[PDB]
Amino acid sequence: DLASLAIYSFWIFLAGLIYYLQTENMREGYPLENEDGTPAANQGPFPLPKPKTFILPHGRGTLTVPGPESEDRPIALARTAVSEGFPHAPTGDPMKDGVGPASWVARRDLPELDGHGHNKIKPMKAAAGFHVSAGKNPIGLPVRGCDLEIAGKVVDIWVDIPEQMARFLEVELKDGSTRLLPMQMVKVQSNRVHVNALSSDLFAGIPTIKSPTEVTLLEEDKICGYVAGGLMYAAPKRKS
Amino acid sequence: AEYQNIFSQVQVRGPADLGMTEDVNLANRSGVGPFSTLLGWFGNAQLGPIYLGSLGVLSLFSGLMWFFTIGIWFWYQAGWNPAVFLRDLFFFSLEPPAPEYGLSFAAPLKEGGLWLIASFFMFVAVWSWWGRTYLRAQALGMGKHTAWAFLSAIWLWMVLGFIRPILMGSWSEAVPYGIFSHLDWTNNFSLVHGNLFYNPFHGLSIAFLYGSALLFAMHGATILAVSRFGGERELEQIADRGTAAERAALFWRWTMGFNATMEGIHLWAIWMAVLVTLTGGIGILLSGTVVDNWYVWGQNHG
Amino acid sequence: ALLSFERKYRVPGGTLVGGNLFDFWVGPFYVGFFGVATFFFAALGIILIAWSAVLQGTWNPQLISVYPPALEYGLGGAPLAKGGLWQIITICATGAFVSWALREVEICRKLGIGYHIPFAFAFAILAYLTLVLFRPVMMGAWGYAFPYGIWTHLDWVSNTGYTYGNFHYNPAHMIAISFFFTNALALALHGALVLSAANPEKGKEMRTPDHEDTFFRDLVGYSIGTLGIHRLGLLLSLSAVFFSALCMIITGTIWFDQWVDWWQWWVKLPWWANIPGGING
Ligand code: BCL
Ligand code: BCL
Ligand code: BCL
Ligand code: BCL
Ligand SMILES: C/C=C1/c2cc3[nH]c4c(c3C)C(=O)[C@H](C(=O)OC)c4c3nc(cc4[nH]c(cc(n2)[C@@H]1C)c(C(C)=O)c4C)[C@@H](C)[C@@H]3CCC(=O)OC/C=C(\C)CCC[C@H](C)CCC[C@H](C)CCCC(C)C
Ligand SMILES: C/C=C1\c2cc3[nH]c4c(c3C)C(=O)[C@H](C(=O)OC)c4c3nc(cc4[nH]c(cc(n2)[C@@H]1C)c(C(C)=O)c4C)[C@@H](C)[C@@H]3CCC(=O)OC/C=C(\C)CCC[C@H](C)CCC[C@H](C)CCCC(C)C
Ligand SMILES: COC(C)(C)C(=O)C/C=C(\C)CC/C=C(\C)CC/C=C(\C)CCCC/C(C)=C/CCC(C)CC/C=C(\C)CCC=C(C)C
Ligand SMILES: CCCCCCCCCCCC[N+](C)(C)[O-]
Ligand SMILES: CCCCCCCCCCCC[N+](C)(C)[O-]
Ligand SMILES: [Fe+3]
Repeated sequence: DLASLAIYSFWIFLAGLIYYLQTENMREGYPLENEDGTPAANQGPFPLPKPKTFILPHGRGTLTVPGPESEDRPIALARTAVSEGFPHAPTGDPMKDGVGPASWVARRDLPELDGHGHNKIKPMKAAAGFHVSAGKNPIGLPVRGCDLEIAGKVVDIWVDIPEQMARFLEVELKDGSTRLLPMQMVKVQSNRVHVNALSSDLFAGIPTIKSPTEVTLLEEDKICGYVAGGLMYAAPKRKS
Repeated sequence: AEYQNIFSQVQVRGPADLGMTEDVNLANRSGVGPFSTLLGWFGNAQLGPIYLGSLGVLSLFSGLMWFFTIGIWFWYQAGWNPAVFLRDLFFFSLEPPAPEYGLSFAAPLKEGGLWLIASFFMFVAVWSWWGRTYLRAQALGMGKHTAWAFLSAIWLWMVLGFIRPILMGSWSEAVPYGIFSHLDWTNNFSLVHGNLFYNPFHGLSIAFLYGSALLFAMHGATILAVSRFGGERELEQIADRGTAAERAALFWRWTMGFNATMEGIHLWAIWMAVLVTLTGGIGILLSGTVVDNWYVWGQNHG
Repeated sequence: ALLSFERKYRVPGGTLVGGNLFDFWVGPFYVGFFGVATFFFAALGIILIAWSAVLQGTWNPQLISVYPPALEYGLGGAPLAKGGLWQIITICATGAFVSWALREVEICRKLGIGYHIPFAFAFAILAYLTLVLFRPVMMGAWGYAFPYGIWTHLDWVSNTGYTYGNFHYNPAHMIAISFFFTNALALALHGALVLSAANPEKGKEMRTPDHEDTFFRDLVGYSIGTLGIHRLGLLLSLSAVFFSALCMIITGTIWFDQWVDWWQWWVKLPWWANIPGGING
């Protein structure tokens, strides 16, 4: 009968769908590799999917995945054991070298554009009309690090025009240079902004950006990488 | 301690945004409404603009007609007094025509003519909103995903008040419009078909409905967990993978042995959800047309 | 065994217990102290279910079922064959679940991300503990828990509901359902948005968050935004399970009569309690 025809068909459909559904989720990171870079013997049971191509909003091009995968950077790590499976120790300073929770990917060194071709993220100073509407305004507050010492002061708020959203605080250091610090990693309080991930002495190390009114995808990654990494690597100076 | 990103800790306002144009008839968008600072802590503060247009107004007008049609009835059931209307709100109910009238449109209003009227209005209201769903995407040159997914919901609905009644021989099979009464109809439906817990589709629907809650928790918590690297910016993470997406994949790979991509997860999401009403509608459609009793069927298997 | 970008992430550190002892992978699996804990509790639990399978007289997975001690034992121990096995298994489950959550937290510290995932998983663990631990306890016997089998576990759902008439009327249960239906609706919508921007009409170029916001404003006059929809998903979901636990912890303990009658409070307000007419007078 019908019902049992229907339910039996359904399971076959479902298995095709999982098959689908999995190969589609292979467009990045595959083929698997060995701790050295060479392709792994078992790639498992699902084949790699046929390639597909995105175009690329503003003359920016094309992307095709699956495609040759490569870190386009040196990785400073060394094995700690003679067999597959263990941690790879950092061979220098993981915050600088960009490994572990401090990693970044080599994304494109252009900034994201909104729907009209304009830089998605501008500092507030250059964003006409943008003002703070609710919540304490950080501009002006001193910035404190996880070692309870003062690293700098906020001088602007870099915002996402199209999403109308704060994305970074720009921060001025002892020497008069600035840094970006992610909104998501700071705590705005009433008489100051607080940063748990970094200690005072690590602010100078935050990657700088090249032009002072835009950030690239590559630089957002180095900045965010560098500061998440502090949670692990700055623990010795973090106190409470 | 650390911020968690559930509410914004600072809002930021700029000019109302009138959105993209692509091929859209700008003549049909309203003005931008106010800015809610309330909404503004969770997501975007901007209300409006909306885009009305023939189909939107068609839809919306029927929408109310169905709504009010039921509402007249309730008023009548109360015998017109407010105190009563409020008192028994959840107890009123507008019920389909009695079995006696089959599939005809001949039943008196009080014997179900109203029911048909309201249904009619809901029918046009819904499909008109469906098309609007497609049209609104064509103008922006977007894929038709939202329309395809909305069809799945429409499926269940269509099965419950239209298809199954047609195949059974009478509108009396359809759902009555009422808060407590549609609840009762539901309970009743399972009892008379031998307990829906025996319906293999019914229980596959549960799986997807539980599934969706589990997947959205998974997803949403993941995007919050990597929003300190820009995670919510999913389309650009699709075009140019960043450490947000890498750490997201790897948390899951290290946890349960496999993972997804930024575009792949959305594919899992759109299907987990869509299958809730798809199997669910087969589930109901085979009930009492082909299977009278899920207990019995399950002993045989046909 | 490694995604093309994985190596730089596999560094030492983050473990909550054991220092470097269990800091390694096995294939794609991170292990950790809790990796070990969950295997222990899982294996154990599995063995006890198998054992339980022999006393029952089946290997059929569609019939195997482990019942809680009968009511007569109240909150006390019980002989293996009559519900002690369920009792131990339940200790084992909790062991496995909680271990998994903390294993998650360790994966979190190593990767430098936030703790949102383990935290959401904790709401699930709490739904389970409500049914097998908290409700039973406020009620006076493991016997009110539910049993471990595919179908028997459904029967408990059905009987326990019907003990209060049509469970549809539990008010916290209506809320909970709401969130489930809503969370599912949002999931279809999010999946459909991102994909239709990523996959636009044949030949056009990738759309943008901006189109996403536009699309929604055009359609319903509002758009919550890319960060908000993720905040919302998380919330609808966790809220549903929260209300589920709630609707159950009150049933059988502070309300033991039929859920339908509970609505009489509304109907018996002095302002309308007598007025003739309507449905209830
Ligand atoms: C699924 C199988 C049963 C069924 C089983 C259940 C069960 C069980 C429950 C509900 C519940 C609800 N059901 Mg029902 N429901 C069915 C089909 C429907 C249909 C339909 C058009 O097919 C509709 C509109 C509803 C409507 C509703 C809502 C009143 C309520 C919460 C819905 C929700 O969260 O939506 C999702 C979220 C949205 C944002 C969509 C829009 C929300 C608004 C509220 C839609 C409501 C319009 C409404 C009728 C106006 C009410 C009158 C006012 C009170 C003045 N049901 C079928 C027949 N439904 C719950 C409840 O509380 O009932 C009291 C509940 O526990
Ligand atoms: C939540 C309210 C009730 C309940 C009400 C219902 C109803 C009603 C139904 C189910 C159904 C299911 N329930 Mg139940 N269920 C409950 C508690 C649980 C618990 C538990 C430890 O708390 C577990 C493991 C299950 C497991 C299951 C699945 C066997 C089945 C489909 C689940 C699904 O898709 O989930 C969504 C999760 C995913 C998609 C993730 C994948 C999870 C997999 C599928 C888990 C299978 C585990 C295995 C069978 C049991 C353990 C194996 C041993 C540990 C080795 N239920 C509580 C008591 N449950 C459905 C069914 O069809 O049953 C026959 C159904 O109709
Ligand atoms: C006690 C009675 C029976 C029972 C009887 C039924 C019946 C009967 C049905 C379900 C159905 C379902 N039940 Mg059951 N169910 C039982 C026990 C359970 C249990 C449980 C723990 O016991 C669970 C978890 C479920 C879960 C479920 C779902 C998986 C499924 C509903 C899908 C859905 O999202 O519909 C909600 C979505 C919709 C109704 C579609 C909405 C479509 C339209 C287009 C929306 C229009 C809005 C309108 C225009 C107005 C707008 C509002 C205003 C603008 C505000 N049932 C018991 C055993 N159940 C449904 C199913 O599919 O079964 C196969 C169904 O028909
Ligand atoms: C005829 C029966 C009654 C009824 C009686 C009950 C009863 C009784 C209960 C519910 C509960 C629920 N019902 Mg009701 N309900 C009815 C009709 C409905 C209808 C409907 C459409 O009519 C709907 C939509 C629902 C909906 C719901 C949900 C609100 C809630 C279930 C989800 C939940 O708790 O998840 C919570 C999720 C979990 C508990 C899962 C936890 C998983 C654990 C932590 C991890 C699993 C690991 C596992 C072993 C995996 C290993 C697998 C492999 C090793 C990998 N009910 C009818 C009227 N309903 C339940 C509830 O509220 O429970 C708290 C409940 O007990
Ligand atoms: C897995 C599949 C899931 C799923 C999926 C999807 N679901 C979608 C889409 C997708 C993909 C869309 O794209 C579409 C949409 O656009 O989203 C924004 C939609 C929709 N899902 C709605 C409701 C819904 N989905 C449910 C279920 C699931 N969906 C399941 C779980 C349920 C349940 C659970 O019962 C409900 C109630 C509508 C909101 C919307 C169409 C409304 C419509 O066609 O309206 C027609 C328009 C009107 C009828 C106007 C009427 C005015 C009302 C009646 C009342 C008046 C106003 C108010 C009370 C006060 C003022 C009155 C005053 C003057 C006195
Ligand atoms: C909070 C809101 C939602 C939510 C959220 C999240 N959910 C998560 C996470 C988050 C965030 C994770 O991070 C985590 C995960 O990694 O996902 C891949 C997880 C997980 N959610 C699972 C199942 C699941 N989630 C459900 C519900 C929701 N989740 C809701 C809807 C449901 C429902 C609806 O029933 C189910 C069945 C497992 C897949 C996985 C745990 C594996 C485990 O802990 O391994 C450890 C345990 C084992 C490997 C087996 C041990 C078995 C014992 C010892 C022997 C069996 C005992 C048992 C009682 C037998 C009963 C049988 C049965 C017939 C009665
Ligand atoms: C306050 O007073 C006023 C007057 C302002 C009011 O307006 C108050 C109004 C109310 C009190 C309103 C209350 C409204 C409700 C609570 C409604 C509740 C509705 C439900 C719970 C509905 C649930 C399910 C309905 C379903 C499944 C219907 C589906 C319908 C169809 C598929 C339609 C099929 C079409 C038919 C039969 C007609 C076809 C005819 C043709 C010619 C093709
Ligand atoms: C797209 C996600 C795939 C997940 C599917 C989960 C399978 C659930 C098992 C349901 C079994 C119940 N029954 C009676 C229908 O067999
Ligand atoms: C709810 C359905 C669960 C589906 C689980 C599918 C498992 C597929 C495993 C993918 C293989 C990973 N590898 C080995 C490719 O990395
Ligand atoms: Fe997303």
